Amino acid sequence: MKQIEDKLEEILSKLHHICNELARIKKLLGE
Amino acid sequence: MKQIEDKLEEILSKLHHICNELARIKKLLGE
Amino acid sequence: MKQIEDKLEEILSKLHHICNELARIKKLLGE
Amino acid sequence: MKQIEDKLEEILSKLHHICNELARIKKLLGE
Repeated sequence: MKQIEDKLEEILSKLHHICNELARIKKLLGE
Repeated sequence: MKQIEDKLEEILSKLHHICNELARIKKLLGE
Repeated sequence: MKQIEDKLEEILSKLHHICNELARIKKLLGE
Repeated sequence: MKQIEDKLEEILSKLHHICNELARIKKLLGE
């Protein structure tokens, strides 16, 4: 269960790179 | 194209909301 | 904790609409 | 544009992998 709670944070971090990346996509699509 | 952008903006907003959801399950479990 | 385990599934389902939607975007970007 | 598509394909593959990650935390907790 700190097993769980720390995978959950790794998932968080990856979800944030993802959001960074859709936003950058969105920025290109826009130029 | 304004419609691809609008979707991307809306995907991001559903991401961010899942990110909040998840950080809170992280909260809980750390209890 | 079935509280937790069922939010986790709602999150799953939303992550799947998301993937459906990036793929459809990707399909438009491609025509 | 082939590069937007390639990214989108790669975001989706990181999603799908988070989806698997999460369904398994769901597994665990249902124990």
